[PDB]
Amino acid sequence: GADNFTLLGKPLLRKELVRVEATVIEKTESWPKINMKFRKRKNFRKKKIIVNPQTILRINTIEIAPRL
Amino acid sequence: TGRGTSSRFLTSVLHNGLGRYVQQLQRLSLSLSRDAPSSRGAREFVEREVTDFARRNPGVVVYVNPRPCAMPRIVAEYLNGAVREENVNSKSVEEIKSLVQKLADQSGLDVIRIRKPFHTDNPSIQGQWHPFTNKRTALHGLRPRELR
Amino acid sequence: RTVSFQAKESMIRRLEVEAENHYWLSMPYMTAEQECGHAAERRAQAFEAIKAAATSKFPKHRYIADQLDHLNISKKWS
Amino acid sequence: TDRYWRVQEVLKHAQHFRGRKNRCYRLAVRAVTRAFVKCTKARRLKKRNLRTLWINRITAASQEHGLKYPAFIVNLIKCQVELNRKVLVDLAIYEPKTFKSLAALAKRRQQEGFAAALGDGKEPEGIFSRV
Amino acid sequence: VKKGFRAAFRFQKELERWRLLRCPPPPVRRSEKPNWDYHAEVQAFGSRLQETFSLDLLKTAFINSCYIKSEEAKRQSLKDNQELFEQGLSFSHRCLTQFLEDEFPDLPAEGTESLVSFLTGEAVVCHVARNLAVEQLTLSAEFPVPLPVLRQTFFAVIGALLQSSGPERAALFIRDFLITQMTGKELFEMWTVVNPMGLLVEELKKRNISAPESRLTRQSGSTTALPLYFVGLYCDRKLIAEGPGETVLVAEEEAARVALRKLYGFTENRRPWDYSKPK
Amino acid sequence: SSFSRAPQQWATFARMWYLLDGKMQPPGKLAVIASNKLQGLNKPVYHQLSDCGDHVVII
Amino acid sequence: TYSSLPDDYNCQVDLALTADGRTIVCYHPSVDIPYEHTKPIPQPDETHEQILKAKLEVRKSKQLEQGPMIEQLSKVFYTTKHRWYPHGQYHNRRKKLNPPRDR
Amino acid sequence: ISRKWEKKNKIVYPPQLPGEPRRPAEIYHCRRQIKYSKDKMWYLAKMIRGMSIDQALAQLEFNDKKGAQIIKEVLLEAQDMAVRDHNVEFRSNLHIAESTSGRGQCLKRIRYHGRGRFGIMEKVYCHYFVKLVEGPPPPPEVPKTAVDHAKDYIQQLRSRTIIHTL
RNA sequence: GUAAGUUUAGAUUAUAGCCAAAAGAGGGAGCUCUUCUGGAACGGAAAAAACCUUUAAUAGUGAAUAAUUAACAACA
Repeated sequence: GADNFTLLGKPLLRKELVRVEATVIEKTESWPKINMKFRKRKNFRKKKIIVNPQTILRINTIEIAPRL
Repeated sequence: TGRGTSSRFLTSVLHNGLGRYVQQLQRLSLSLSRDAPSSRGAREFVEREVTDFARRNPGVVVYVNPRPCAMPRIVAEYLNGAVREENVNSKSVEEIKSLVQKLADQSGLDVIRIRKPFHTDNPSIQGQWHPFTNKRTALHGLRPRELR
Repeated sequence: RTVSFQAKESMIRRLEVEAENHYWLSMPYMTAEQECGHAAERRAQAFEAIKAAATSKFPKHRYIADQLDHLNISKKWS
Repeated sequence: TDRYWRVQEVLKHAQHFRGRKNRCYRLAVRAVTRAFVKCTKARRLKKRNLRTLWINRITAASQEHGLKYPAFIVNLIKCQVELNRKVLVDLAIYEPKTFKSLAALAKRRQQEGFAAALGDGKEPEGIFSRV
Repeated sequence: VKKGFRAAFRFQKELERWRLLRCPPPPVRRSEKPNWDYHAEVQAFGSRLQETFSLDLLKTAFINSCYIKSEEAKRQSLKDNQELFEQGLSFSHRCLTQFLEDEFPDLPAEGTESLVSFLTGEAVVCHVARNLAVEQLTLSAEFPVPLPVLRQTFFAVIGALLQSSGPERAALFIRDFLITQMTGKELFEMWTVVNPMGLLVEELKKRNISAPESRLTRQSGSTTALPLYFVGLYCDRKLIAEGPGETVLVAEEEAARVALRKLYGFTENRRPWDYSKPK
Repeated sequence: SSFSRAPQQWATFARMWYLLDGKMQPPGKLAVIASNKLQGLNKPVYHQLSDCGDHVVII
Repeated sequence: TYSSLPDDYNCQVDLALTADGRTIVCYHPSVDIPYEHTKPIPQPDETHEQILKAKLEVRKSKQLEQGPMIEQLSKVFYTTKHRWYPHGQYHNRRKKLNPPRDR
Repeated sequence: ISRKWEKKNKIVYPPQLPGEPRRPAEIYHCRRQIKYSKDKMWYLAKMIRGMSIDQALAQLEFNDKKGAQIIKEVLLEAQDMAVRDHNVEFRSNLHIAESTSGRGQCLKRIRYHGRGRFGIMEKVYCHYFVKLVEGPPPPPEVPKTAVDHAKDYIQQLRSRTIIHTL
């Protein structure tokens, strides 16, 4: 999108028209998530934690050209 | 648990990657014992992999202090002020190497639930919708039912 | 319980799809005679592997290194 | 000799409870487990609820332009547009001018779609209906 | 009496945890605390920034007048950072002003001064330095380091950096680390503008443009306790800027603010500043 | 666009007043429309907890 | 009149397929309200705070009682009286001291 | 048994620096063993909270409960030490900052009955805690007016942040 | 189409359902039995152990779908 105009892919724009670049900032994981399945006599020790990985990206530049 | 736990929004320390990426970890402290089964993996790590990590990352201050110690411990300090301690009790060389690499990649930012995975300082470009949007005007700005 | 219009259409679609299955099953490419023995070689080979795998159970070997490696637990700084 | 820490483990999760439940280990333990299960169950429904919210906002925005929600989605699909519902809400909120242009495309395709139905298929595909 | 030494030791740790929460220790600088090497940290500090610093000059920049007094007081019972401080502050003012002018040539000199002052404010400098661990590397006789002393070192380090790496590297450092702080900062947030209507007219007469005629474009809930008024400034019967407000005065004031941004090319949709340039 | 934060919030969250004529009009159809306007469902950013309902006047 | 939507309220919409046909381009220049369709500023020559104070007038028995005060507050804001009633200490302390704010 | 209330009177502050306001005096007084119910005594404590030394004493003089007489005696003892030991210049310049009662060690006996029944007899004892701050009682709170309520409500509405949005 | 099966030796545990739906027999309602088939949602039928859609369970602010309490006076 631009100030007064926009471009829509069908379903994607040509690679020449648009180039987008970003940078990786951090590699991290997810804060613990609690999983507990339902069962009779649940007990307190039937617990599992999920700490799946994570990563951070920072947008750097968006480039377009008059290649219509 | 979420009701009983805190949360934050997406944020960056000081826009680290805008100009150049800076490593948050600044100082590493290692305690070892000459004779201890718990430190065996750490003992071998110093022999082989400690040098490689230092060469790979020369900007982090590493302190290695072999001493009579019950449980070897690793302390990591970050630029933002975060300090993290990890026990090396009876951990293998491979486990130690992975942990240090993870510590270097991690930032001092708090690890809690993030409400929004997206942060933008200019969410709107064409203007935020308001009720007057798409409302047709009238000649002379006549309000409804105005006889004039 | 009066039947909803949506339910009737769904049942009709299932019947129509099944009708197409009937047609494509109405033209057997190979006759009965051709089918006989066409896969005999493959089936015989497969069973031989099954028999070999099934009858391969036995107790596992023991190695000196396992006993000797335990002594390494006492390694320390020089 | 560590039974105190076992009680503390339950207590830390039950500090925010109210009444004798928060201070009775018999009751606190039961509540802690129920809370954990409730959070686990909420994970599945939370995603579904968010999708419902996105659809509702799109319908309100679409109706303001005079376009029904099913028509907008179908026309966009016919236009080979693969924007997700969450992004569709985002464009309307922060890009009203773009959304109006998007509405025109859906409306224009709808007009061509109506013409195609009236045409009965004899007529060639419309300029905006070309794939 | 429960027997055992491990259990008794465990309770001692429990007591310590409660004691720490009840009575947090007084803050102390990392320099006094053990396992601190100034030389190693400076080398790591320079390497982390990917910048070349003259160790002697950098130490002088970190050295402060207050720090010397403590050493002299201890001595009774060394080069200041003033020279380096002036270079960084003076150079930064020119360089910071240069950044503002290039993007916004139309913006008046007075506005640039407000922007430069805000970007060079003690709080702004203090926030960057503290988050950069500069406080730990700062040499002073008091902890937490006083802000004016901290600000002196920040520009003093810039002066040392200029000698070590030249203006070009420092300018990129300033752009990468200081100009970044203006992201998300609106013009009037960083510049205090009173009487926008008068200022807007003053600019227009300079451009030989007629003063706009205010009109009420839209109104809602006028007689309610939550009224919304939209006021558009019409110049030569042409709307130049419109702003929302709760009262006509507020709406007119808000509309004037929008025009000032447009006059200086500070539109919200304006092209973002570039940190990409390696040159 | 380019408006200040607080005025933009005020305008977006402002409540509107609507007038309805009931002469020879079925209340049920009017009620359905009235519910949409009263609850604030007529806004693109409608939220359950935003208290975005609007005033409806029926004559 | 190629555009299928009115261009008179929000912005002019110009829809155009690209020559290659791989892209759809929308041009949306904003439209300003006509001068003739706007009202002038009030010609006759008061702060909202004064109006708010006047609305909650103190007339009877000097300061009115809590109930009437709530009713007067409720009438102004078209709210129920139940909303205005205070709450006990237990919940008041529970309120988070430092709520996060983003954008 | 714990006697931390007395230790609060043994706290010694560091010497005040020249740039420091004159520290107001704080006096803690308690009676550990009273043959009185804490619950009944609490009623007296709750009412007197925040009142002046003279006003509380005047009310106690005309009170019918036995506990009230004890409270006045406790108040007088605290006042005497305040001037004697805490360098209080004006006796009248005192107010009741805090007043509360606690449970004390009791005695257990069996309650006989004429028809062969028995009951649980208890001799109740209680503790009483009061903290006195030099100076007049703080001014009373002023209830919020309608205008104040409306302003906060508008402020609260503005403070609202959009939930679950981009 | 597919991968288990037979024999030899040692050895126990389980051996009491529930409801739905078919086939019979007592019977004449409904019941009382005998035989075959199926079931144990976090979806749906209003709440719904027994009916319908559903191969296990993992994180994600994605997507296509299944079942799915509703239905549209008479004379030549």
